Amino acid sequence: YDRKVPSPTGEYVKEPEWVLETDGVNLSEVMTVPGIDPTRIYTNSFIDIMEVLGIEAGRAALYKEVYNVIASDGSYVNYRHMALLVDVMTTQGGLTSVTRHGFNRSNTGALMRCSFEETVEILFEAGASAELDDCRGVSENVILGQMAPIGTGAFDVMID
Amino acid sequence: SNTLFDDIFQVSEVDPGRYNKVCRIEAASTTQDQCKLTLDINVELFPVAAQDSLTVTIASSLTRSWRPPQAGDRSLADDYDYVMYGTAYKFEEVSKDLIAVYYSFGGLLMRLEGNYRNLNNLKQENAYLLIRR
Amino acid sequence: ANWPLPVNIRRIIQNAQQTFHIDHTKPSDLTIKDIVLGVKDLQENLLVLRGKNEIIQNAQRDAVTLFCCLLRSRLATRRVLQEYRLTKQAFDWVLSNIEAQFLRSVVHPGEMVGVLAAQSIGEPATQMTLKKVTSGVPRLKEILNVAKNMKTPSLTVY
Amino acid sequence: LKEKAIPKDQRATTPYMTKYERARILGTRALQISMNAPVFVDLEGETDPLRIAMKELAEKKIPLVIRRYLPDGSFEDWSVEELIVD
Amino acid sequence: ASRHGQKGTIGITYRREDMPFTAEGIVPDLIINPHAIPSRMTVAHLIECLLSKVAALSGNEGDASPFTDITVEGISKLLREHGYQSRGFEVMYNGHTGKKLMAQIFFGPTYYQRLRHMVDDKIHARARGPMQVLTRQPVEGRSRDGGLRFGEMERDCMIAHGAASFLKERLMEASDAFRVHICGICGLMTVIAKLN
Amino acid sequence: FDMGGYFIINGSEKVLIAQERSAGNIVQVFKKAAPSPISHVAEIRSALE
Amino acid sequence: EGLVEYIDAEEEESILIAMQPEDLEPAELDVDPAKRIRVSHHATTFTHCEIHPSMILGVAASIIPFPDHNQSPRNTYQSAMGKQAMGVFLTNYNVRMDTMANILYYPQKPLGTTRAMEYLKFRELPAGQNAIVAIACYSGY
Amino acid sequence: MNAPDRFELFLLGEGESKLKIDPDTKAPNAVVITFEKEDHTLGNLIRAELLNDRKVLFAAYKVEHPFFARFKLRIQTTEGYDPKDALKNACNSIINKLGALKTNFETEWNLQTL
Amino acid sequence: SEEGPQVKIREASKDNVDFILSNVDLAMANSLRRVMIAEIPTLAIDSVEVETNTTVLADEFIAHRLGLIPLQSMDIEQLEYSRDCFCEDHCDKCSVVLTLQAFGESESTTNVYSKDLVIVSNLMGRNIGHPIIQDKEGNGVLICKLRKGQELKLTCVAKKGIAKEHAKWGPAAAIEFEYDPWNKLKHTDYWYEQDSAKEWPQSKNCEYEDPPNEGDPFDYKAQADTFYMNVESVGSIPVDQVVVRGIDTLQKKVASILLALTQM
Amino acid sequence: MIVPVRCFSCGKVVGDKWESYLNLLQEDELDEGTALSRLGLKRYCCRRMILTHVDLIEKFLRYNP
Amino acid sequence: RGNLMGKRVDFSARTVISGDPNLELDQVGVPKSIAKTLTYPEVVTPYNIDRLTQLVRNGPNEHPGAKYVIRDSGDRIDLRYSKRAGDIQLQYGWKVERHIMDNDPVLFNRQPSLHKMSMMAHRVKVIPYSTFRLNLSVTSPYNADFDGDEMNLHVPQSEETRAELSQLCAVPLQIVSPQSNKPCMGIVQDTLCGIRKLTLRDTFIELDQVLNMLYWVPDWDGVIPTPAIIKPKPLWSGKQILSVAIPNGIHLQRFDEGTTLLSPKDNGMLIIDGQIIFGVVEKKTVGSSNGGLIHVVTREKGPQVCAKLFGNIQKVVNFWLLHNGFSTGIGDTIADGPTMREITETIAEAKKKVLDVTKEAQANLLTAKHGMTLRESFEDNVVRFLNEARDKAGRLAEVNLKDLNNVKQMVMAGSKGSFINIAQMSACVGQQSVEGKRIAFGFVDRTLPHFSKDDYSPESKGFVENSYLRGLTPQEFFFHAMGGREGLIDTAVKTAETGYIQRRLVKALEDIMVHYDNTTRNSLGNVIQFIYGEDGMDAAHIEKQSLDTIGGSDAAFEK
Amino acid sequence: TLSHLRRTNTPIAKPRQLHNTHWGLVCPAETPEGQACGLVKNL
RNA sequence: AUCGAGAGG
Ligand SMILES: [Mg+2]
Ligand SMILES: [Zn+2]
Ligand SMILES: [Zn+2]
Ligand SMILES: [Zn+2]
Repeated sequence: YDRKVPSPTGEYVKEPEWVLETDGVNLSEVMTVPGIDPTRIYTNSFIDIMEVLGIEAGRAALYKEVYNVIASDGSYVNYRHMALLVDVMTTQGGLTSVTRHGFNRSNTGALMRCSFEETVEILFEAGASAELDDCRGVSENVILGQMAPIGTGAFDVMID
Repeated sequence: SNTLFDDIFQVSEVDPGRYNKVCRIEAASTTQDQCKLTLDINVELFPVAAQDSLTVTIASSLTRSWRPPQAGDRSLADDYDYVMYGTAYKFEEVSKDLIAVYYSFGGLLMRLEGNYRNLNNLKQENAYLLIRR
Repeated sequence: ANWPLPVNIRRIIQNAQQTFHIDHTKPSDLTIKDIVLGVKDLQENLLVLRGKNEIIQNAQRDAVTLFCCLLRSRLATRRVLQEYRLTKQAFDWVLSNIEAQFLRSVVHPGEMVGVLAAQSIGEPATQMTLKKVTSGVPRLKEILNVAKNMKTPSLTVY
Repeated sequence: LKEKAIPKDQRATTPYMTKYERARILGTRALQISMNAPVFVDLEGETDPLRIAMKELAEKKIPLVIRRYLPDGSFEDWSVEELIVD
Repeated sequence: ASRHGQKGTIGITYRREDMPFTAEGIVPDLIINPHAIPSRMTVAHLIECLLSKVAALSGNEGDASPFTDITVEGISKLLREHGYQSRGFEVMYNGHTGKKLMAQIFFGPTYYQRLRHMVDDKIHARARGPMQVLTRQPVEGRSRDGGLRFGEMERDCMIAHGAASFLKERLMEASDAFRVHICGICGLMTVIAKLN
Repeated sequence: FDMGGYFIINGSEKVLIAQERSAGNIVQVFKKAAPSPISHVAEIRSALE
Repeated sequence: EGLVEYIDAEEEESILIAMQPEDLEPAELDVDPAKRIRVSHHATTFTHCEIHPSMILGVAASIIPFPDHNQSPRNTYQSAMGKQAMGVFLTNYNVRMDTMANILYYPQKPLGTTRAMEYLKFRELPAGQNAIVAIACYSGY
Repeated sequence: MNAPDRFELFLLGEGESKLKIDPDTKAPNAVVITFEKEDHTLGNLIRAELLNDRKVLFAAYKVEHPFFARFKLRIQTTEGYDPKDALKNACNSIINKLGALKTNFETEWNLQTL
Repeated sequence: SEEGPQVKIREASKDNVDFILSNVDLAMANSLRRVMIAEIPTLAIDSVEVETNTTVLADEFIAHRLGLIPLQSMDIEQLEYSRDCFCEDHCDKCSVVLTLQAFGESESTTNVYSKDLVIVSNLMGRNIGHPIIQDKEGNGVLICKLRKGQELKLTCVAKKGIAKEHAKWGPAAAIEFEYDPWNKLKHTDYWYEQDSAKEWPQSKNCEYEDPPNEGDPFDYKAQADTFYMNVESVGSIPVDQVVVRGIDTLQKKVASILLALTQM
Repeated sequence: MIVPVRCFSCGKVVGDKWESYLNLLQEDELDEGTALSRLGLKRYCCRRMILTHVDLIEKFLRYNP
Repeated sequence: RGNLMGKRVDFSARTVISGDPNLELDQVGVPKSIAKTLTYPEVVTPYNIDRLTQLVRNGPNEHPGAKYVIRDSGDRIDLRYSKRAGDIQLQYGWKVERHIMDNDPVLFNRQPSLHKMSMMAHRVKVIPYSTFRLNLSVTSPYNADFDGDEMNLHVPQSEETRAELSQLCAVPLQIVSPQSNKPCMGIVQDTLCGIRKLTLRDTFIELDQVLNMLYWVPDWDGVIPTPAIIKPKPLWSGKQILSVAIPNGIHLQRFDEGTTLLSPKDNGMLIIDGQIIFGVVEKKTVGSSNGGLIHVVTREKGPQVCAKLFGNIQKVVNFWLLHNGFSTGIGDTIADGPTMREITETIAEAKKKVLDVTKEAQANLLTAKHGMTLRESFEDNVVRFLNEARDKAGRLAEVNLKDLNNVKQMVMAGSKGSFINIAQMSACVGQQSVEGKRIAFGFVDRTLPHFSKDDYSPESKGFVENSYLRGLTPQEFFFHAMGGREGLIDTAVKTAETGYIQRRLVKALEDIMVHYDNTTRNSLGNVIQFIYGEDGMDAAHIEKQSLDTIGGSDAAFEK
Repeated sequence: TLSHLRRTNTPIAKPRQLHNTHWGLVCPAETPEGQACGLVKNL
């Protein structure tokens, strides 16, 4: 692997280094090995990095994998969008997938939740668990046909 | 309203490049040595053979719209054979007591170096160029 | 070094060189006090959060840290006088321009950023179509629907 | 619950008016202008109610307030005279 | 379209005077862009022009069959015998000015087909019209004079702009808006409401 | 120039589209997946003409 | 008379076919450089020869002129469009009562024809016109 | 369905004048004339004959849309020179050259024998 | 002769004229062929009333054929536009009515040519409405074919029109147009592979102009003044009267502008 | 389905040249190029009107009513 | 999600679209048929009643007109069948459902809506044809093509709604997009191809064309610029004429591969105060590039100036291109005889390389690379050999192309086309690939029944030596079709999966907005990011800046 | 009309791809687009 | 209105 690193002058120079690539992962066992840098080793399996190096290293591995997916084809997306997706997956304490049993099992109301997938089961369980919806969500006000608390509806307007 | 430079150059090198109507030219002044010039000419209008010799002038005049010549009595400041209008876009200090001036005649470029022009050639929109015979 | 940041300073400096016509011979009228104290007050006035509590002001200093690094790098005293040759008028105009353009660049509360983020990822993915690693849409599905059974798990060892 | 408002001092919301509250202000103003409301600017022959609302905004003669809500339930009232437009 | 996936709608119609013309007074029946050519690599179009030109001049047919030993060099050698430029290029003149086109134009006969799709069989506008029975929403399709679908993808896209009142209007005023009487005890809409 | 090959039901011309199927009475071997307990399987689709 | 056989997909596993009858001529220079690169078929023990390779294509693909000079998704894309090109579908259109019929005023046989068109009766029942086409930039419409 | 009637290329509509002349903002002696129901046949000829006049500075025509048949012609002359006079002189020069062309052609045609 | 543009006619016939336009502005030569295509008027069929059509062609097919038939329009100046006449629908001072009757009496297929057109309206003695027949056999344009039992009876009202409104009123087919066949003006940059001279064909009009001297440089201020044109007519108006009426229509079109300038 | 009156590109009348085309083909035993040259069709825009024509009217006659 | 969250809606229309170079960027071409159909309620003010009465007088049968009148009591008046359609007495407090008129805000949509820039507000320009006309430089955010695409259009019905359309969702506001922090709109095919030929140093324009080109620019000062060349023939440069479209106060600096300030071959780009100094204009200057000219004008001058700048460039370049002309023929695909001989010699030496590696692997003299089999190494070496072959032949072709070559001109302008298209058309299409590998042995130990069994040659496993110009052999044609089928399958699979991927993404992040403390939150109030994007700034107002402190020695940093 | 009569439907481990066995017995190109591509083929 | 088929991007 070619690599740029500072010379003792301070100018960046090319210091190419031998780097190992594998075909599997038990990273919990592999970093505890002499002759490697346990501060630099990296997995393409971000889920093992979340399990081993904490959840916040899982954030960086998840972002780096999405970034590599985007930049393989050559496209650019800004940091904030991918970081928003990553932090949404990472806020609940662990990796929360974007699936019907991922984000869509959360406490995020019921009418918003019934709008994605498993509509009838979600409505049934919300009727059974005696759920209450704040209707602060976008999809609740879309269903109710009201001005949602969004950009032009985040506030009231009154007189002086 | 007056002439800001006058010299006489012998062309060293002519280069068509990838162009069929424009050649880049490289000349040095034979009057005063070590003062040289690189300049983009249109050879269709004014053919510039190699190892020729020709006068080079720069004026300040002789904003408002462009009236046509319209008459023989409109006082041209030119018995010259090739005149262009340009704009200086950079002044280069190659060394102390040395200068290089950069002009663009709408894309055709000009390098002129030396230190004889030490009281003129300011950064002005007004810029002409006259070449004689 | 090239990184996406707010207000472009090359364009501001070239606009100041053209607006106030700048000569590269005559010296400036900038005391060192003006340059340094004006840059340090400009850093104070590049506002993102407005709470007077310690936590929110610390978050404000954190939120402007990269842009302040860029600003101090480009508005150094030798860089201003030796390279840009700014006058006092042009310098205060640059300060006003930077402050106003920064305050324009702040996000507007209410803007639905999540839908915009998801569409911002979905559009190039819709054009993603085609070295034996999982890339593109199957890798993106592996990432999104969390892949315990990854097709290509690897380990880059240093 | 009762009077959860933030006073006029100690307000951290942006004094710069956002494009969203600007668009809501111009829309509500052109809405009431459309239904024959009194206008508070010498109009220089303008007839489009949106241009009327925009020229009222530039001359600051719009008596409305922006109640910016906060996620705890509190809110901040900002007059149009306070809000900078850029 | 043509026989090479070169689809296209008529952007505008010009008359013979505004059309560019060669020195033989010939005008194109059709003008396509040179920008549809390289990204799709439809060389058979450009060989069809050449072979059809030489067939129209010779009066014979064009053996455009696949897997033949027909060469573009042989077709060009044929075309040069008929007085034209061997690559299908022709000096063409501007229709508005008569000044010669600075570039030379790829000109020739080419089999073009008129497709099934036409504008007036596809054009549709509704603004206000019939409604469905069960949902009280606009009916489907233009054959019933119906409404265009403001999809959930469009709902997401319009949320991204933050257009709140436009979204409420499109989801109430341009569709099944309705008033219902409800109570505070049940919270359900079983209120017998005699309005007058 | 008409070629035939179609049916006329209720004045509308109808075509029976050729269906594709795997042949019967042929012996084929399927190497099953890695988490499958059976490794290989020999299938024959038995049918009489 | 045994000059031709009926070979299906399974039986052709066991046979060797020549692509064109010039492959059976013996071997032994000056060559036109514009022709394609035809590989010398190093095999010599054939059982069959193809009639003509043009017969690998269907009815709609045999309409395409020079499809050996086009990329393959283009030949695919056209074959779904020729089923939407208007023309004389039948000569008794003024007798039938089809729910929708579209006839071209002056149909034209193409100036570039495949030899396979004659069995598809395209020159006798065409579906387009030999339009005079210029490929040029002209006011950007 | 939607296309306009084809006579609108030359037939003047309701309340449509032939020429509409308007002064130019930020131009001393310039004027812009909307020619209605015309094409490049008239505009190119008027402009090219205008540019032969020595006392005129600027003359150019433009077709704002190929849908409608109309064009705008802007003329700019010297002081003491109404551009309408330059337009009239150009038009009369056009008519004189056309008449000379027609007479010379009739002469050369009557000389011919077939 | 008279000063201004100069004409030398190379060749001429009743259907083609080939001449040289010398000392002309180029925009005049362009507007000449533009008017020669579009704006000089001609009489052709603009309404068809169909009584019986037992043919296999639709009636609008037949009407589209009939509109394209060349009718004589030599004295079209003495015929007014129907929008300009004061009649109710069409009269003798604006329109010309042809009629067409044909029956499949023969066992063999009977053709309908344009020669079978029968003029009904009173011409009032002007050379107008005769279908021009340049065929060697005297039959007109082959309009239709009929078997036994098929008939066709219709009535065509022809009116005055210009080729801007519809190309059926087109009086000329193709205008050959070439200036500077040597490209001594360098008005176009030729496309070549090895040599532009050998890969591009030499025009016949290169004979009527001097080849450029390669030792002499490019003439900067030379302009396009000599033109090589050929006008072909379908036969509605003769070839001389195509270009003469083009010149006259161009003069009249300039004169209407001159008149509107006075009226303003 | 029958001979067009005039060329689409040129405008030259071609409708009167069909029977002469077929007589020059069959009676005089000529090829198509010399027939199109004899009929005065020199531009190829005019030539593709006659050469690429399928006279389908002859089939439409065959239907009896 | 079928009736709620998505509905068929009133005041909606769709048609086939086409592109109009003489329309503005924010303008949409609306047919009169649609404009006579779609209405807007206008309340009667003192300002409008003199126009509204004339609109009602015109009736619903011509485009300036109205269809319904809503009285204050609430009973609608149908102007198509009524007695009082001539003697209406408009009183204040009533509504007139007038037609669509010019310079009206409308939503304009292209139906795969994977973008906020796929539904944008537009100013109405009413046109007499049935197609929706739009500017070429608005195609890319919609991903529109004029091969038969249909586009939707929605019409607001209240004043706040039109305000939300015009002040938030307008076309000039969405020029710089938050995604990719760059302009999504730019100059497209014809303008992009002609602006390069315009900006060449050879390109000189005489007075007659210069005057019309100047008058074509809408917002003009009326000042004819001083020409570049004066004495032998007064001539202008295309750089000199194009700069009138650029507003004064624009500064653009760009250096690339070889860029002196004398810049031979006209590389780079230098623009100062609405005038360019040197540089051929192409896609990196005037396309959708980050830090490009549209970025500069949108950021400095504003959105409206940039939107008018689009049309100002388009009119001038389209006029110059229309009077210049440009084409493309098969001669643009033909290289030299010597170049074709050298290309087939390259293919032949690659074939000999493949034969020698094949014999080396057959004699079991191959060295097994670690981690892979012998056959994997063999397949990798032969695939890399044939890819090197077709790339070297394509570069041998691209060297042989002239500057007049029109495919090369479209490549150099960045309008359309790439190097691989030239390689496949002129030199060699190359090696077909199925499921990542070469053409698999679909038959027993062979690919086609014209090959002997166990043939691992390039022709047997799907290398296509001939080009699209020369013509493919039957086997080559079948292998190419075998690859293209997988290409179309992958296209359909990519679309079908990515629609679901986008839907799941959006429905997961649909509630995420910046509240009034810069805390990126959802409906519950849970904090996703405490500061949005970790800095609290909009991605629209963000450009690539170099940081001069990072690189270089400590000594140069000290100096 | 010709291409409709010679139409093969394949209702439903890589079926949609053009198999090598398809040589001479089915059209390599003539197939629908997008949804159900390669399942429907004409011989 | 349900089911189904074909087609356009
Ligand atoms: Mg499309
Ligand atoms: Zn209750
Ligand atoms: Zn009358
Ligand atoms: Zn013709």
